[PDB]
Amino acid sequence: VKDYKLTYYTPDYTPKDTDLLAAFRFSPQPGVPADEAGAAIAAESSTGTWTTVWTDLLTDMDRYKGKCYHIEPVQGEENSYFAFIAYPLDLFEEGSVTNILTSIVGNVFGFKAIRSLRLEDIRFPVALVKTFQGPPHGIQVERDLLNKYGRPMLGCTIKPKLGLSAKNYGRAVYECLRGGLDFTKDDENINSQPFQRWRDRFLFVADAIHKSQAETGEIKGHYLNVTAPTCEEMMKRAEFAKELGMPIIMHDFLTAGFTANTTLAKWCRDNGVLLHIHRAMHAVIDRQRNHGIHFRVLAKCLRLSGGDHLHSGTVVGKLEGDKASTLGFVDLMREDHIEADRSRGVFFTQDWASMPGVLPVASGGIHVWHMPALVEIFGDDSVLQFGGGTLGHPWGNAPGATANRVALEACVQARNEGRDLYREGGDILREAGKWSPELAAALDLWKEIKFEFETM
Amino acid sequence: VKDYKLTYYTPDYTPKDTDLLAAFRFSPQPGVPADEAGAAIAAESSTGTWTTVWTDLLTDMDRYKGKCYHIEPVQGEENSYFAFIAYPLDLFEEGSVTNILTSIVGNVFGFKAIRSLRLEDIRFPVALVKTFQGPPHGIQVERDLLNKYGRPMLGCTIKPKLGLSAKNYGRAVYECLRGGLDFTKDDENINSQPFQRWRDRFLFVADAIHKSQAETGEIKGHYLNVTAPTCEEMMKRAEFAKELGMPIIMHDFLTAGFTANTTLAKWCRDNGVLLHIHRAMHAVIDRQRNHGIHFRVLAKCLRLSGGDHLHSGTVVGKLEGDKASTLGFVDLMREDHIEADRSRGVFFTQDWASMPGVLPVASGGIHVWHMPALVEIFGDDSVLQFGGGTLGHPWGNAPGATANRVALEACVQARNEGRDLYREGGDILREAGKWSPELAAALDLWKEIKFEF
Amino acid sequence: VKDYKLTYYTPDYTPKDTDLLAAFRFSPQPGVPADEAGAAIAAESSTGTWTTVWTDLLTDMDRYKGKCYHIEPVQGEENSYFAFIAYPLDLFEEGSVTNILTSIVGNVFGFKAIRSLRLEDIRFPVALVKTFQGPPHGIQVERDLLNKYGRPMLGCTIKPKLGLSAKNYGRAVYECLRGGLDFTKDDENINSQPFQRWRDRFLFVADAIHKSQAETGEIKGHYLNVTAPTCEEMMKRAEFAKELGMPIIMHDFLTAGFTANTTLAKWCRDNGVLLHIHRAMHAVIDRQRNHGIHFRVLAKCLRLSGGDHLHSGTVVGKLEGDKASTLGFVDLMREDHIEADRSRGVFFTQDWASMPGVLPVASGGIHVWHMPALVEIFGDDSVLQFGGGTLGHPWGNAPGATANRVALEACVQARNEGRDLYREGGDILREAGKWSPELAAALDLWKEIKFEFETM
Amino acid sequence: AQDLARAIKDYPNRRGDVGWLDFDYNLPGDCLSFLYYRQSRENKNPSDQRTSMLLQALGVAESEKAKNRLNTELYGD
Amino acid sequence: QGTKPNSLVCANCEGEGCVACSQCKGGGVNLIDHFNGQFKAGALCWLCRGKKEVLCGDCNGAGFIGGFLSTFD
Amino acid sequence: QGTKPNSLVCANCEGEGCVACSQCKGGGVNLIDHFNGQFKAGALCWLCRGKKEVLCGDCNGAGFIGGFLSTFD
Amino acid sequence: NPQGTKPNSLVCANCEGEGCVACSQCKGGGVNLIDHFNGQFKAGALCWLCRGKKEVLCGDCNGAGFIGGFLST
Repeated sequence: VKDYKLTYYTPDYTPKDTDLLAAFRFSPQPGVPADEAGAAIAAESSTGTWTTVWTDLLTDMDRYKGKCYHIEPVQGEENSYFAFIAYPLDLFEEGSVTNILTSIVGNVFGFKAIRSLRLEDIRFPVALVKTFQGPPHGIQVERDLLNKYGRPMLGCTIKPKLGLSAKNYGRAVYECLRGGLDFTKDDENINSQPFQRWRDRFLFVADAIHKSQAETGEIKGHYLNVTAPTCEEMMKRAEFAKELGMPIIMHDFLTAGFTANTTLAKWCRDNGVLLHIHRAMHAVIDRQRNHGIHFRVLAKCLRLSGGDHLHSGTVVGKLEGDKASTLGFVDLMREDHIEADRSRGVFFTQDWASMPGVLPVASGGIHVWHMPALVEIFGDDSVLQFGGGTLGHPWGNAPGATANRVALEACVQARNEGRDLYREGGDILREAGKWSPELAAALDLWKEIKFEFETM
Repeated sequence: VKDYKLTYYTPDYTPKDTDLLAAFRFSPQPGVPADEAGAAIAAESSTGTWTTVWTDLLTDMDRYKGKCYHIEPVQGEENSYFAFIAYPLDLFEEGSVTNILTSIVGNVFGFKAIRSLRLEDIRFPVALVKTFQGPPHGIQVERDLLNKYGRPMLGCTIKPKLGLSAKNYGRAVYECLRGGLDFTKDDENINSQPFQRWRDRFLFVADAIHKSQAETGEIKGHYLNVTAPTCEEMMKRAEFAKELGMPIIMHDFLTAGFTANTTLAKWCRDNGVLLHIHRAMHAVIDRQRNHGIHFRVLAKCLRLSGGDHLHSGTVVGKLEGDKASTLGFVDLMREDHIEADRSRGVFFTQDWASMPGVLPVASGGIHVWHMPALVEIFGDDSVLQFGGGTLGHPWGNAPGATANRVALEACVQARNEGRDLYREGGDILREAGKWSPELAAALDLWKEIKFEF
Repeated sequence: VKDYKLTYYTPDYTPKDTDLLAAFRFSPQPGVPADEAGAAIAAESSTGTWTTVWTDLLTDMDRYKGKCYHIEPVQGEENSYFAFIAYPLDLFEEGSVTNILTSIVGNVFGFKAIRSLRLEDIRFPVALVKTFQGPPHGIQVERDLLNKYGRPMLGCTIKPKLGLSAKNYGRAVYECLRGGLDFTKDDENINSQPFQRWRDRFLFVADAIHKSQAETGEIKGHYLNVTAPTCEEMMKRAEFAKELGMPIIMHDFLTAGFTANTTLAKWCRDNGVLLHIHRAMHAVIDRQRNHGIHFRVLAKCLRLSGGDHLHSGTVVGKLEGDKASTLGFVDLMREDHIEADRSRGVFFTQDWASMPGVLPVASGGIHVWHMPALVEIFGDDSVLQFGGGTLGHPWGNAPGATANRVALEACVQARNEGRDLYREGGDILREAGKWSPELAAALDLWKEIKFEFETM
Repeated sequence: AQDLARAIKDYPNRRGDVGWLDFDYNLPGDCLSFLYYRQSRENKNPSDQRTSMLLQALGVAESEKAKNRLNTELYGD
Repeated sequence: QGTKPNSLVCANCEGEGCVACSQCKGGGVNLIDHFNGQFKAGALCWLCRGKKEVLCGDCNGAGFIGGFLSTFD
Repeated sequence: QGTKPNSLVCANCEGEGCVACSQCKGGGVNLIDHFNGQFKAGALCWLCRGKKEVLCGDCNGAGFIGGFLSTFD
Repeated sequence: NPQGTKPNSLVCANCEGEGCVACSQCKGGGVNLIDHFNGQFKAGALCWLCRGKKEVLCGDCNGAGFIGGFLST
């Protein structure tokens, strides 16, 4: 307001347990203080005034106001600060993610006196967590439906091939599923396009699933992509996929939006299919380290809106400056109580009130020599997608699936007996690749990685 | 066959008239050339290979791949180039803009061998423009529906929205609309909070509209916010707003998504309602020059999916270039054929195949002293939203409404005579305010004469 | 207009790639020039004026105007010309064939100063092709659903019987399908008539199909005729036929119209059946060479509206003056880019924008001695209907089917190895009809044809 | 390959045409060149759509009468 | 009607569609005061109200003789 | 506008948002009789009607300079 | 991140963009030098890895022909 401390920057204020906290990282223009910028971010996310000329006639004041209760500098960087501000609970609709987004990040990111702004974390109170539905099924139910205990699950996207006829698509899916994989994923660009409409794809994929599951003895699946132009078309695809008896479907939660994702999650909860979320068009929002919305915020918003699997990206090829952050927000979406730890990026203590967890999917150019690492790092509750590490085996589709299956079971069976997986990954794989030609060929095609000196 | 050829950078290739062109501005990592980075952008956003060991299963490819064909560099900036890319037509499905977004800007932005990447323009062929619905109504149809000719339209946003009961909300709306405004706007973040639910607010707003309509003699309106948490709730709110007899609704197309916006646009066409699109949560994507998606691309995607009005932001105080850019895409929302003029940001020639227009909306707390400038920049095909410029008058809400109304029609009349609006704006405003007390009070309150060179 | 060149006959005009071109063959009354008749045909198909007394108040004209850009004389005939005229794209609704028809051929065919008028071809731009749906399935999907690769498909209409019960109908269908045919077609006069209602026919035909397909091992069908008095009755027949599990249905697209055909094609696309179109009542429009609508225009309009099979008539008994036209039009509905060639009747270059193709059906009094010819004229992407060449075998229904099957496989097997089918048709059939009594009996009564000197 | 086979099979039934006997039958390149040449002749002077097809025809022919005939056509009377 | 060798072109207006007003002869003013008195001499032509043209009766402004659309009769 | 080292705070009102009425100078009474005569001297100030304050024009009462919400311009 | 020859967008060096590469254990006849207990390819004519095709996909780029972001597939 004036030299009077702005009535929005109140450092002596401690927040209630029914307040939504938010942590921005901001960098201001030359010649502007830090406290003024914090109070201005606080006033932009709510009533856009510092004074009381509009917002005071009788009592309409100090109830719908975002106080800013902390400001500190970032270590290492200069002219860059953290601002913690806290919103009441009465500003937000009950059960809507759209409203929370458009109320926090509505029009503050265009403030002129700020050079750049990033939203690093967020804390939902329990009173607000309990008005959303959450994931349709979760982790334990999703593990019980398919009857897969102990090991992580395997999958193989069919991405390089394009323009495939519906029947050859069904054929490749059959060869993969029969060989020993569990899931199989549509390319995310594949919708009903003139060379391959959707109803034919659904038909032939369903036939392949039934054949392979009948002649193998366990439960197989295929993530059918139900992303559509309208609510009607999308619900129609989903109903037809349920009719054929499919266990799981797929969606894109950033190009289609949050309204469509919430609608689909409620349908899936009513009708008993599992939902796999695919994060596409995300680097447009959370790549640069100085502007945008970090991805852990969107992971939380997805755990609230709905979804059972979520892509989180591997950590086999990162340093501990980012491996830490990824492990942090992988714990943020499996557990039930996460304590504040700034080394892993968690800013606030979040309690999830017995809401189920989602399941992380690790994908993208991985092969057999990575299986020792992924097993321990991500743990049993993870899905592993093998794009090229399966379809490129020297002699077919089914042998590649068999090779990956053998490698996975070797690694997990070895971890059960106490053997290390950082010292003894290579020799585990080599000792296993002696009574099976498939794993021998697969080990010979790719190349050992030798993570570091001896560990990590 | 070796890749020293790159088989994707075809500098002599001329693109067809049924190819979708895209123009990226990228800046690559230290040590990487430019043409390799162009070929890599073309391959990332298609089949992600330079070779033919997969796709050439049975002699069938080179028709589902994009190909870079022009990599000029940027003037002034160094280590940053432009790259033009052409995608075939049979990669996208019809009627779906989520598919276009997913297929172009999918994983390309996560490429590791480039520092930064921005998407500046895009060109849809007519073959693809003709399969979308477009705006529900357009410009001509909505001027005929509302019966307002030869001047911009006037709107007011209601600023003390928080903690205001539904009945006092209705009374404020009635006061503003009775004075002489055309539209009132519902704040962006007011949907169904516990202190003010939506049915209880739609009721009183409709009541106020009916009262003022008859007394003023003009067709009045209030944008009612129908953004909901699901497809079901959204449809319920829209059906109720139609049953009451409301002529216009509102939506947020960047938080709710494109699937919900297309669904709402089809409903609005079938049931004769107009649709106003609010652009919340846009600076998250298109503020910084280095990375993101320029806003004219989203304006084009909006004109395709549906929408009748669109927020575009004032242009009175931008310097230059940054101002001539804005004007640029205003012409991509009203005009049907636009020629390539790189000085105004337009990269490709776009022909819209007789699809209707979209109405710009200028917002941002403008006051009466800005009336001349606006009236001659946007022309008469626009809406002018006023924030504090209407609710802050010393006398009330109805006096502020009449002040803005008088100023606007005064400016319009002088412009018809040919008086230069910018040169004589202070003079035009002064003379009108002589026989009207409200305009005189407003002239003084907003001391900003806003000198015009 | 006057000696001024009419503002409609503009020979210096070249059309844009978003214009619908049309080629009329007209013959004018005695004492009327050619240029004026061309400009008058151009003015009748649109705003019916040459001047600007109605169609100019502020701007709204010179856009919705059909310029005529070419006129030439027909070779051979006297007092007979070709007029090429070109319409804009804004005159036509998006997705409607009715509108295109009633805008081009609406009321020009009644012009008085013209002695006769024929519409020989038409060219749809790609921008207009892409607003229609097209055939439900096409050629490749339709071939993959049934699993029939290499050879053309066989069928046998049951034409001369009329007044059969429903059970004897099912019995004959069973005997035909079991013997070795693929499809079987209803007489097109058969609807629900007092001696044979529709639901009984559907029941017994479905039972026959299930029996024969179960005891043979491949996929069989029967074109059930769903032509009805109303939209409700027709949709009801189609739903019941889908319930029984039928692969394919039938319709008449000229007596029922284009609105009903478009509706049925959208239903078939949603529900996954194939559609067979039967051209009845066509000679009423395109028999005389001087008035009417040539059939290639209706073939294009059907490829746009919807349909997978289409009757096109055989060419075994025609000269190269009409065999050329039929081959030309056959290519117009299978391929994806057809270059202008006036010897085969194609006037304009048409590009189909990756829309699927339809499948030509050759029918009407053909027998075994024709199989060498057909197999190499239509190629192997076609269907062959045997009306009497099957049901009249000296000793039954199933032996006739076996005879036709044997002959077809002999001819196609021989064709692949390189043997000619014009020089060596008869001896191929005779050499095949030595280890099978059925083909011997069939070759006996049916006589050899001896196409020409040695070929064609 | 499909278009080549189709052109070879279409060649015999064009017994009477413009410059038919200048393209021989026992060479595939000349059958394809005749197809391109006849398709280009179904046009008017250049318009850049006839010359493209003539240059396509010249790039596949492999006799000498075909070459000097297509040179007579594309370049100078 | 029509000009003969080229039958379609209107013979009365020669394709103009509009023609000079036959009442005021293109002058735009009434030659005589009307019996009714509503229309007076030297003020406005009664038929065309000063525009000095009307549509040609034979073709009703179309410039077409015998067209199925417009003046089919 | 703004005070400079702290750019956001309004320079005309110093954050008050409201300011003394510039017409009556906080007196609440008209200094002079108006030409129209609707407003008379010593009765009520024409602009503020006696309240002795108005909103500051620069910030329109927000106390904010350059805020995206309120006085964005 | 192998780059062929001079720095480029990492056209994978291991194959120089070929994507496929010669298979290691076949010389001339797609023969198998290796003799193994299973014996399927031990005898001679068919190479164990490439089954006689004489090439495999490159291990560094998995056949893509370039690295950078797309080491994958």
